Amino acid sequence: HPHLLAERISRLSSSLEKGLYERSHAIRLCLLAALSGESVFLLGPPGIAKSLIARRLKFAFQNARAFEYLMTRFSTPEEVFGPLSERLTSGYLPEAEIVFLDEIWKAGPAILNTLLTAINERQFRNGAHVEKIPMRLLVAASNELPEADSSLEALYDRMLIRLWLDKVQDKANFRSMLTSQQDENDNPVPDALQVTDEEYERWQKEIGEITLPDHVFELIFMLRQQLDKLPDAPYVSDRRWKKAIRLLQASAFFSGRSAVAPVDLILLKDCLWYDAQSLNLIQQQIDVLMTGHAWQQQGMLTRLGAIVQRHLQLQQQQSDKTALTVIRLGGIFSRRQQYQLPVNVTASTLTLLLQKPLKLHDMEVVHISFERSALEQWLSKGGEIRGKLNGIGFAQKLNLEVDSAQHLVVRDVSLQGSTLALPGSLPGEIKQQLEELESDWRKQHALFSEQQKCLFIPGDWLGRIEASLQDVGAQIRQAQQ
Amino acid sequence: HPHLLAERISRLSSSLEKGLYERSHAIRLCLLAALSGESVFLLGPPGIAKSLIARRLKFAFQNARAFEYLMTRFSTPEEVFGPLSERLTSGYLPEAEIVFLDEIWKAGPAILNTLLTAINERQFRNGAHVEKIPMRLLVAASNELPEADSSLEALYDRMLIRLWLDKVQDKANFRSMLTSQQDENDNPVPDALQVTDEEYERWQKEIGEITLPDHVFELIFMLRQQLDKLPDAPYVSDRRWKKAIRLLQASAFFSGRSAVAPVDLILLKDCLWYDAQSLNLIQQQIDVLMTGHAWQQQGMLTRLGAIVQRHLQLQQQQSDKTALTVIRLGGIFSRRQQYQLPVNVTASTLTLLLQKPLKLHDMEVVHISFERSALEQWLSKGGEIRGKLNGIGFAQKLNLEVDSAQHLVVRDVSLQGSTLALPGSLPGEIKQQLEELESDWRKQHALFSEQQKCLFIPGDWLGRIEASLQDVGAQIRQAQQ
Ligand SMILES: Nc1ncnc2c1ncn2[C@@H]1O[C@H](COP(=O)(O)OP(=O)(O)O)[C@@H](O)[C@H]1O
Repeated sequence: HPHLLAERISRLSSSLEKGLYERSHAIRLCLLAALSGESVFLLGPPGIAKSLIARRLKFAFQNARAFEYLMTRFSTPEEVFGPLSERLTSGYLPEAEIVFLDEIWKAGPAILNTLLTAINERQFRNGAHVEKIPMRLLVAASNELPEADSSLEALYDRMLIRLWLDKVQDKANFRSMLTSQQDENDNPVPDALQVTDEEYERWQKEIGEITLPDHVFELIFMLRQQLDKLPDAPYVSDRRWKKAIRLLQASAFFSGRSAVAPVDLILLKDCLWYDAQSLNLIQQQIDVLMTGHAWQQQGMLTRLGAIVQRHLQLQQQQSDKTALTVIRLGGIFSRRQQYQLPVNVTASTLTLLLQKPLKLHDMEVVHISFERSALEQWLSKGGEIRGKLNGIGFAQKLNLEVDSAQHLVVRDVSLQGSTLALPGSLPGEIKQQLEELESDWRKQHALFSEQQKCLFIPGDWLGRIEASLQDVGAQIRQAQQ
Repeated sequence: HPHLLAERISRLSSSLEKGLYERSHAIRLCLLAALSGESVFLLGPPGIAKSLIARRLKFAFQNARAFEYLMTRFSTPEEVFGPLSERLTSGYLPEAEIVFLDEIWKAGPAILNTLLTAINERQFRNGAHVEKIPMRLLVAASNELPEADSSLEALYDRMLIRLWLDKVQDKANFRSMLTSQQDENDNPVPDALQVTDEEYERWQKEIGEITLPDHVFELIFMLRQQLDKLPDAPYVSDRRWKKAIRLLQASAFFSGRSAVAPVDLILLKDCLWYDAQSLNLIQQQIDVLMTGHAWQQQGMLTRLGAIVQRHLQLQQQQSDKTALTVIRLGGIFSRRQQYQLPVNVTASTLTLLLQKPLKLHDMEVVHISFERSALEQWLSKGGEIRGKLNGIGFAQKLNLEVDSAQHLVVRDVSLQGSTLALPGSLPGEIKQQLEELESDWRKQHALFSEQQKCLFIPGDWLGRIEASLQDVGAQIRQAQQ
């Protein structure tokens, strides 16, 4: 039953995207906050699809009412909630579900005071007796930012999601967007994908029952302590941490999961900043946290580097056991041609060890790697050979010659000998530590290879999380060759 | 059938012009917006007849209702849409077609909030259920301009056409305007030029079916990115780009065309600016765009350079046939002055070839161009000469001296000689590639000589487009001499 819920949500948000290109993040975040009882805020220039998203999410329900209002500097509370006779609230806000308030940073003093009571209590001071407000989604958009010392900051600190919308930049997505024929006032949502009023009241209780894994708490508490030490980092109140969990628990609820997923921390990039200065700071700390401490990205880099350094140190010590013998070949040719090892070596960019280290190019080296396509030509036609040092840099020229006992002597600027050799086919101490680190990478990759189908995750984040996991796997499989 | 539609529209706008002088540009823009479902804004001092054009476009239909209301500082929404009893909207706005609202920049906050929902959704609330509004033309005149940080900018950013009206300036037009015997309250439009209600509903669906050519999309995306890089350029929202396509597609629909024509971009000069400061900036960027990349004006300039670069490559190979003999000018001077060829060369930025190429400024060169105004000064007064390389970059300094054989030796960093030469007075490969580019100019000129009969295009723009096409054609005919 929980597995079939992720399929119904994927089909509901698909019809909402039809008509607004490059706006999937501004629609999927509003649908999750509407089904969980959270708010959302938008910011940007007027004309980047900020009022249509408030009139589009109402079609996904069966008993929703829209309310598009524009707050002015001379607005009165009697024109927002309804004029009194006790207040005629026929189709306004106390009985509505999805309301829209544009330019909220300029309303009257009594208007903002009544909006704070309808959020923490979902009630209203309608005359004498109070009544509940079935508000499911609270969206607000504007253009500029409020003052640093004013009463408008009380509502900004209470809103959870802070969406950062902007104009389009891609050229391919602007072709069909410029000449679109889809109407924005029809009903693109089918009647089979709209939830009922009974399912909404039941889902509000099962969100709080999501367990909190111990591995997830290690990432939430670490991000809180990191922002406290940075002076340029914005301050986050205790209310924001409690309201953010309800958003992450609701994301895993509609994705076929029962616990808080570690990948759900990506949505925290729109719930910590407050201005344009802290926008690039929150997205930078999360990108390092998700690619450094989430699936133990940096935790394995500091462990694999010690294994490779220990492996290369043991290979340059036991080089006297395995040498390098070059076999001859028949045929009729002037220059004495040489043939490499047959099935013993098959790689193209193999590495060659050495006994006594030398100072080549005014620097030390512990291993020299050659090219298989370039080694076969020098051993047959002759000439000069080019090879890099320490696996980095360009293929510099070396003074490599042939030995009387069929070896590879490397000469330097002091006419010193250095017989090359190939590494044998892994010590027991290195293999014991390599299998334990490789098994930990498969366990972390198994968790990511099951929760990546989350609909509430942007597409640009999958290009960096997967690239950070494949980079470690491509390096750990090279030392075991 | 589509060809006969342009003749009926030309006769409809001609009857509406009778009675108003120097107002042809305002009537043509309001007629196209009325048949496409757009809006229009006027601005001017009281007395230039701003409310007469609203009562004039209603005679072009058969079932149209007028509404002329004066918005004041104490206006109420009940006196505009209709007083409630459920609202008595008998002949007002929810059931009207062409409405007029003068001095819209002073209404109450409840009036502006109801006008925003009657444009995007074409509906209006009536207590419980709602109803559609058969609005065909939205016009509103004023006198002053709104504030920079106010709530009145929400409606201004949604309007498309921004007309700039002014008092009369011509003396001949003012004499016949005061003594005009034509009545402004009669029906000058014949019964044969009035469209029916069935033809209007069918035309609103065929406008969205106009195809968007690939060459037209290159002009819209380039103009969008050009205004973003200029700080003084006004910001254009994404809503303005989408609403502008409906205006351009409607212009080509009533002109005998089935696709979007590049000449229709001239109407964008009154749909981007917002004040008197940005009025001269929008008309300047479009004038360069319509005379640069519209009919491939500059597009053939960057392609002709590749032919000249290939032509100069073959001329420098056979430069040993015709050298460059410099004659000695008459008069006894201290330094041996030199003089170029007389009538044989008259260009200001002529090019000079060379035999053996040299590595000047760490790069190769095949032709060096010198300025005629700067060559006569260096060869007569001495000093240092400055010349660019490959026709690009800045005029760098070169080590040019005089030769004993009356030539020009170019010295470099290795003290190497190089005798310069000039191209003489056409290969088969260059002629084949030149006829392909020259044929493209005739194809672009044939398109302009067929769609210039558009009535919605002003006459002053045709004087600069033809002058820009002849400049490109006059340059391509010079290399073939
Ligand atoms: N980025 C966008 N992609 C697709 N459509 C857009 C975009 N921005 C605006 N629109 C279209 O413009 C219309 C009006 O948008 P509007 O409500 O004025 O936006 P805002 O509320 O941000 O000013 C909408 O119907 C929407 O379809």
